[PDB]
Amino acid sequence: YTRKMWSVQESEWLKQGVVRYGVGHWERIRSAFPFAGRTAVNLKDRWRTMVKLKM
DNA sequence: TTAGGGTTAGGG
DNA sequence: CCCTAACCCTAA
Repeated sequence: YTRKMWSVQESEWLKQGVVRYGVGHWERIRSAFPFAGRTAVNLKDRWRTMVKLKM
C-alpha cells in the first residue's frame, strides 16, 4: 500500500467534523462525511498533525 | 473505540 | 536523502 497525502477537502471535512461533533468523536466524524480510504484512527492522527501545523 | 507513544515511507 | 506526515500498537 502507498500512503496518501491528505487533500485540502479531506482536512476541511475533518475540521468541520470537530466543530460539529467534538474532538475525539472520530468515528462519528468519519460517518458524517464521504471519507474514502480513511479510518477513524487516520482522522485522529491527522487532527494531531493539523494541530501541530496550526490548522 | 480513542489517546498517546512508537514506526516508516515518500515527498520537500 | 532523510525528516516528518502518514502510518501502527495497544492500554484502558
